[PDB]
Amino acid sequence: NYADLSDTELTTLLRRYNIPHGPVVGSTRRLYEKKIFEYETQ
Amino acid sequence: TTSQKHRDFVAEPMGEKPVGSLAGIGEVLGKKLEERGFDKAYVVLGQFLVLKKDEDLFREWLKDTAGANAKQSRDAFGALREWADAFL
Amino acid sequence: TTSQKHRDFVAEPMGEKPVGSLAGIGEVLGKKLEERGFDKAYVVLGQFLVLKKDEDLFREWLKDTAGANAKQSRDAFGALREWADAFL
Repeated sequence: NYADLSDTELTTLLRRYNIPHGPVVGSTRRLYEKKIFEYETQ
Repeated sequence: TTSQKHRDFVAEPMGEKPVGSLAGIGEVLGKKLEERGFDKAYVVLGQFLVLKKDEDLFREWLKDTAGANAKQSRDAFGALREWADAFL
Repeated sequence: TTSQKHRDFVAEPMGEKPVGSLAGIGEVLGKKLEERGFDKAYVVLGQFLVLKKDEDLFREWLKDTAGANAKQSRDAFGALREWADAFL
């Protein structure tokens, strides 16, 4: 459940995984959570 | 009518143009973007900018938000990229 | 000065200007914005546009996410609003 992650913590996971990204904002949160999930499970 | 839409989009500041003004954003995609709250082309430009003009992020976001296929997303991205190189 | 930063920002396309060129974005705010991925002024412009240029929404977002105070968020909001009025 990525909802417990703050925007900073979500940004840190994207950086850790070297997943190209910009800011985590209301319009990008869903995208980055989906990308993190797909990368972790595949 | 993709090349006509692209040419007209990149020629001038977008102001209050609707999302359907973007190359690649046909009737199905435009209606879906407006239903999701991306009701003007500048709102989609905003999304392209918060995604740091990243093609892969933008195209992935558009496919997830409005169901765009590869061709539609490539065209919408190209129009926003060429517009931003000129006016931004 | 704040007036000079605002005047310089709204005078021309922002292109690749850093986030610190935005009026109201000093060393502290600029560093927090850079940590969030807002390296360039255009990334902040993107969020302003996704928020449909709404002052209350943009200012609440900047205050909560980057630690901006009322004056700083007003100065940054004002620079982006007047820039979009001139160029978008």
